[PDB]
Amino acid sequence: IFVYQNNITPSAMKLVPSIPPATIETFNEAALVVNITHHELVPKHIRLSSDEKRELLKRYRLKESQLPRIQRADPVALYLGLKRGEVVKIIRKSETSGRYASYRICM
Amino acid sequence: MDISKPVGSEITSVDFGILTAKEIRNLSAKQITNPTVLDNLGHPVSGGLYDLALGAFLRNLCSTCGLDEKFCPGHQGHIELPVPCYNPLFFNQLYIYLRASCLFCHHFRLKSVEVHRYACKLRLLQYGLIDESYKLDEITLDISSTLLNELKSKRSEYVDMAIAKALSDGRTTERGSFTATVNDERKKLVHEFHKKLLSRGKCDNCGMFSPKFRKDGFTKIFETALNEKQITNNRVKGFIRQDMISTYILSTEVKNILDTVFRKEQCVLQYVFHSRPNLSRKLVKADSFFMDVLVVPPTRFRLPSKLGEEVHENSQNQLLSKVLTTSLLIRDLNDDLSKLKVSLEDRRVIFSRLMNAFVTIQNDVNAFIDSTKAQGRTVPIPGVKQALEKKEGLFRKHMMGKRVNYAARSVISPDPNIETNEIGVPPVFAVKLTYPEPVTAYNIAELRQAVINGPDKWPGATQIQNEDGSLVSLIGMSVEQRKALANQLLTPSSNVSTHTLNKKVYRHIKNRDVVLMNRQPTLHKASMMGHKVRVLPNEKTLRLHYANTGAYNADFDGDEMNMHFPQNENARAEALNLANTDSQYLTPTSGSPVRGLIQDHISAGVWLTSKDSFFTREQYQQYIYGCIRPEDGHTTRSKIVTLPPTIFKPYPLWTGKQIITTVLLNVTPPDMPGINLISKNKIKNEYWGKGSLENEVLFKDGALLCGILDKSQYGASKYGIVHSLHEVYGPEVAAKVLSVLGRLFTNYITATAFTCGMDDLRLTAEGNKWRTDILKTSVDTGREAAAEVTNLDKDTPADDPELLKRLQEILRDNNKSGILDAVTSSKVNAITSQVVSKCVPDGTMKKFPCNSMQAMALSGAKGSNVNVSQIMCLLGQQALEGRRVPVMVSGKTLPSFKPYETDAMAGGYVKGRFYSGIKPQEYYFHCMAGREGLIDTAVKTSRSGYLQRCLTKQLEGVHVSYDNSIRDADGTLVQFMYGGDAIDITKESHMTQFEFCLDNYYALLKKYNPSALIEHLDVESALKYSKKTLKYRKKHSKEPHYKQSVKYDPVLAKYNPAKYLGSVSENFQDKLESFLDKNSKGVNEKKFRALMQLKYMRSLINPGEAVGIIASQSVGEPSTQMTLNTFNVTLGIPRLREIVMTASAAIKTPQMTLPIWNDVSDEQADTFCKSISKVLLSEVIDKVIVTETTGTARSYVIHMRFFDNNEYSEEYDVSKEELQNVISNQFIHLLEAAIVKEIKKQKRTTGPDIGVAVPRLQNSKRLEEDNDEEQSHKKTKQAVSYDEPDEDEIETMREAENMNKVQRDRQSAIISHHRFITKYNFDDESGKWCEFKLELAADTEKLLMVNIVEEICRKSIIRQIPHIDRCVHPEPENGKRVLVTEGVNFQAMWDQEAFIDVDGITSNDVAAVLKTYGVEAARNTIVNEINNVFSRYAISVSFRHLDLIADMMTRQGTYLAFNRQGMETSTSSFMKMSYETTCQFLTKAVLDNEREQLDSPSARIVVGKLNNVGTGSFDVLAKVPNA
Amino acid sequence: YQRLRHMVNDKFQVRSTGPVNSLTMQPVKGRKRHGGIRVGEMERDALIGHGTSFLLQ
Ligand SMILES: [Zn+2]
Ligand SMILES: [Zn+2]
Repeated sequence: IFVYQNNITPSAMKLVPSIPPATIETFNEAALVVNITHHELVPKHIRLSSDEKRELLKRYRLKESQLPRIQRADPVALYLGLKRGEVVKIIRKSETSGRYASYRICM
Repeated sequence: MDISKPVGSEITSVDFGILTAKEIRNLSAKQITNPTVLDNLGHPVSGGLYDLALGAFLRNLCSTCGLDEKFCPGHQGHIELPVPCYNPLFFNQLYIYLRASCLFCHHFRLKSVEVHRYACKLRLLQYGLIDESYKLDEITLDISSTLLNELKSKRSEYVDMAIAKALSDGRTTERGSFTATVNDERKKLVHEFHKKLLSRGKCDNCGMFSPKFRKDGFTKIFETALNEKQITNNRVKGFIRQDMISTYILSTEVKNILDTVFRKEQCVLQYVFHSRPNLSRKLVKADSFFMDVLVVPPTRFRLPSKLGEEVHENSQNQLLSKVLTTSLLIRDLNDDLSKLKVSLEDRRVIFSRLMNAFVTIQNDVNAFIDSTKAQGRTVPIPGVKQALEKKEGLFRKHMMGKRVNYAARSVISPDPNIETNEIGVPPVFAVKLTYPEPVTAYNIAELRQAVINGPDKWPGATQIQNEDGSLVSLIGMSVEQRKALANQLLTPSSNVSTHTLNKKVYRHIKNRDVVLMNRQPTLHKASMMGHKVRVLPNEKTLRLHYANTGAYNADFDGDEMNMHFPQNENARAEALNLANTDSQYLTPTSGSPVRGLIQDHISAGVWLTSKDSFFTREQYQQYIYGCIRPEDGHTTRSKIVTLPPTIFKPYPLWTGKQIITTVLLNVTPPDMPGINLISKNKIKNEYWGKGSLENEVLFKDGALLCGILDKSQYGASKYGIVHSLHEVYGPEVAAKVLSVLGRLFTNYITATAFTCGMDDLRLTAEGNKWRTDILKTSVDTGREAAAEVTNLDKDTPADDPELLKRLQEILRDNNKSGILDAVTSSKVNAITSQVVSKCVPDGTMKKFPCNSMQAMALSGAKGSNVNVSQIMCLLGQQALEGRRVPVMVSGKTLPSFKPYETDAMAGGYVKGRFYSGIKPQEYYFHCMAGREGLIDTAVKTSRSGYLQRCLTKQLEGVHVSYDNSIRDADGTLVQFMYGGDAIDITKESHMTQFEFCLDNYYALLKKYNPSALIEHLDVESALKYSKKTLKYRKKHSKEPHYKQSVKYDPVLAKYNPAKYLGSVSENFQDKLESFLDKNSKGVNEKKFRALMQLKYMRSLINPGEAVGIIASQSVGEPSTQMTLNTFNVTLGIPRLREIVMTASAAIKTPQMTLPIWNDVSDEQADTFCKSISKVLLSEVIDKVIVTETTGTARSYVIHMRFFDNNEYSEEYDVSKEELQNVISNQFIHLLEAAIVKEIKKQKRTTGPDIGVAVPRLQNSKRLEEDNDEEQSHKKTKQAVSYDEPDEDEIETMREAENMNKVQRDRQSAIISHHRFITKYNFDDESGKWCEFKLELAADTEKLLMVNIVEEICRKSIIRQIPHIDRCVHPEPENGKRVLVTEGVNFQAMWDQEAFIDVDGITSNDVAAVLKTYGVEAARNTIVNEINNVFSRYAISVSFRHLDLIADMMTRQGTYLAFNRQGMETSTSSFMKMSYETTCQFLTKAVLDNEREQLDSPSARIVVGKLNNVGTGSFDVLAKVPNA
Repeated sequence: YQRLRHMVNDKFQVRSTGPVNSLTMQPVKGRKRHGGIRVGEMERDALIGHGTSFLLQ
């Protein structure tokens, strides 16, 4: 994790996905002033294990892409540090059912 | 459709491709070469458009299949084009590949390694693997060929391995996986590829430049010559070629360039043109973009149109003949070209002859395909593209919608004597509408009579179909032949080829048949229900019961309705069990009733169920049989049971309420116990006298023991008697009760009538005295309010000169007049309320129940207490557009009133009533307010037509799957569970009505029979888990949502609600447990819990239910009720359009709701509001004095007289220091730039041009038509689709994607920073003024400085927080202390943590919320914002609908709108083609080589396949005994 | 009382099996010509709504 102050050089930004399997994540300290997952409208997002995903795709007989999507650059996706393929479990409070478990695939 | 004719073969999928020239030449029936269509005499010319080889024409037999005009299907022919032509639909694409390719090495100018990178990514995307396509970009080692070829090898190695690995598992098939997200990733790449392809100038493979290609509107390409820099580049790179061994360009040259390029770049184009893997292994050839031949459609689809006597030539034949003339001409030009040549040199002519030949045939080809691509001829003939998109298009006008057989139309007339589930069919329709009834042993008797009766005697038969397939019409036949055919109906089939079959009788529509009743617009599925046919003799109109009035939204004001007669038993069963009226008691919008009695019946019930209503044995029994007939199957006991009398001695008498008890006792099942309900009435106990309980509706064991029955009981009102009966006994019983009550009250209104008269409008002498006395105080009110707003002590006289001057100030200002109007209105309306409260009802001469005018308003039969008060007391203050009566420039509201009159009457306050009459002044004012409403109905462009049409086309496929999840047409998951609990809205009503369910325990326990279910379900698994989740939930009650335990997720997520008793929503669980704790009451608290658990189980949404259409209908239909204008933020349909239709990132009224802490006071919050609110220089300035003096130089002395320092510091939170910085840095720099610009503008244009013309300053009968004229046309028109967007929507769719030392140093520093100022003195001690001198040149002359300064002051900002204009403090919303911002900037509010709770900061802007807080937060904003639109208009829409809509908008992880843009990411090309731009979506489908899987409702309709929703969500198989 | 000149049941029609257009082979437009009643996109939407696939068919 690299917390930058104002801006990063376009040449320096190219060095971010240059060393796999190691991942580099950049964050502006002004954008980290308030935690987004603490907001009342942001439910509890939980990244699922390769086994938990495997089980979910079996119960509903789903294909990776056939699921609701979460962008790789989505604020919460960037917070948990989601990679393409990773499934996230969303426990959201409904004004009809209460606690409801939904899911999203990061592409 | 014939059931005797089954089909064994079916179309499973449609493949889009291009016809090859070689393919057309072989299938062609005849080559068309002749432009003439007919020979002399009248026979079709050989080689012409009417050739008999193309099919039978002019009573001649076809020369291909030999059949006549009837049986011949027609045959395709072909035109041989003498030169190849660009196919208009694919010209744009071939153009892209022409500009992207090198003219030397004949490769794309983009580097091969980069091209291979796209080919790799596109191959991996043929299979459903996006993650791998991105992982390819990670594969990395002016660069050597040996190194780059290794990169291509390593990339190809990963592609081959990733495909094989995913192929080994169930990740992708040999045919490849294809999803909308996969399609999104493909569409992105194919776009990026063409963008990179077009960008390259110099070829990356061989460094030589290619000449750029330009294009015009029509299909024609030119070649622009290279520049000297690029020509010298060709020379220096000319030697390396040897070692290896504007002008128009012809169609052949382009084809030849693309021929080599498509061969050399075949690898990438293989995946660029194939959506899924190319299993056919076909070569991607350039000649697919070119047309060497034209297919000639069969004569069958090119027949000449006959209108009366005149036989008009077919427009397609005309366009085809033109192609034929040009082809013969080029054949001659090529023949003359073939002759001669030794003599040449001037070859500029032979190319000029060639260019003309090519451009002429091309134009003729274009004119035939797409007319809007052909040259203007001195309206043109429509092309085949125009034929598919004439108006709404072939797909919308003739596929998605069609004119139908076995259907009728007529004006509807009311009828209370028919059942609520029936339709009164005129005998005219009954003798024409027939059903194909197959003759059998069980119905031979019934059909023999019908056959004898014939086509004019009902119940008869129009025709008889034999087992051989032939038809025998009974129309011309006499009783003798009909009698003979009837005795031949059940004869055994001699033919073994038809022994399986039996004869059919096309019998008249009987009283046992189903019909589909339709009243347009069909805004919701309740506007298309199934009715039971009741043929009524001597009728000329369709008769309909009053209970149906609501659902159809049909008023008997001369309305028209469509009757559809389905022709098979599967369609019958559906119209009787799914779309039938009785199953439509509750609307899915809110789960509330849309069925009930409307006017006479409500007034009849209040009288019949009244204590005063008594009946003798003779009277009582008559009322029972009058509405309940056992012969019509109204009874459940086969004998009319009767209660004993309520009065035994002296005379035997029955009460009115006892009739209601007896009706229920005979219509409800005997096996089930009576209904138990404690409801309320619209009529208060006070009206029925002292100590009455007649408001409390009491039903104990199916007996009305207390209270009368209103609109609140047997009307379309929730939790009434009919609804309570509907929940306990079902929909069939509730329907019987409605029809029974409907008859009873009709019969009761016949024996005991109901009237309204003058006696019901009169006040007593006592009551009228009160009226005059309260209205006597209203004279003072006018001047009192006028003296209050004007601010004058001791209440000055009405003729006061200072007051009259003060009222004038008010007259000239729109805001000041508003304050005066609102104050005077509130005061006179208080006098109105007093009159009404006193006089009604305690002052009315005739009183309830006898006062029918009063009775109708209280019962809810018709009218309200407001209408009653206007009739008997006063009309009140006539309000016009929120204010009072309009006033003239003279200060007079009418020529009768005094200028600036301080009287209530002058302002529009009407003391008069409609009973006594209204004065002429009051009459004119009432005319104003009366018309005002009708004017608003004329100026209302907002329509719900297009809004609903956009939702329905994108949600049609969305339904409930057998795995309880909400899945789209293509199997893609939208929701994991409907509303997170899987409950049907039409069931979720008494599910929380625990007291009701308890009072009816044994009745519901018998309803939800568990004895036949206990062996099929689990009784503990879910119940145990429910306790474990409740345990962890109670542990983290005070804890916040982010810190909450994630150990155990909800019981519904782990256990199937239809299989496990207890897998209930936590909302239901909490509500049920709370009831058992707060209410301790032979039913145990444990056995009741099981019943409610079982009720939830039986309230689940059925798999197959089209929740998509239902949702859009549930948002569309009630959004028609919000077409009216405002009485700041965007409301109604425009706000709903901002969300659903456009998903705007630029909202009209962006806001932020800031929750303030408890430690921050009301004064502190208001100071904070001032601190963020945008402050302008204009807001602090009182006066500006400019003293223009010309001496030596134009000297401008600008003095800024501000308000007092303490005044603006307490009103804007702005200091004197803050004012100094803005003037010294912003204002002077802005003023200097404005003066310089004004000097330039003066010297630029000296004056306007004289003599030269300047621009001007600024359906007819349809706009001149009144409502009765305009509605008379809509009355008969059978709608193609939903309303139309021709309003504001069309303009929204018009957007594409002596001084101190310190003061002297300050002045001197400012002089160095400004080019025109000389002096600068500012009030530093007091802070009241700012003076500065401006020096201009002698050439600058005259200038309007005051106007220049003024404009810059209101443009100068003192303090502004980015994107925020004003922060206000409204009244606490539902107890929550909040601040509403007129702008959006979260990061700025994040810094105000001491005042605002950063974890509760709400915002209406969805896109802004998505950008900062994520997709789930934006999703929650969509469901809340759409709810705000409906809640404001007091419309309740179930959150299950909104959640589905929001989930569909957020399906891609973004914010997609219901429009062409959002739709782009959808599998079905047929669904896309039937939405808009049919030929455009078709072109995209062909180029992708797409396979339409026929899984969307639209696609299935196109190919005639049964829809996969509801009854089509499964298959029916027959169990056969023999092996 | 006043009798208004309009006769509202002027658009009264019934069709079992009448004439059809050559191209679409669908009931032709025209009350007096024994024409068909149009089942438009909204009625299609309503028939999808009930989940009544055979009524749509
Ligand atoms: Zn033929
Ligand atoms: Zn090249």
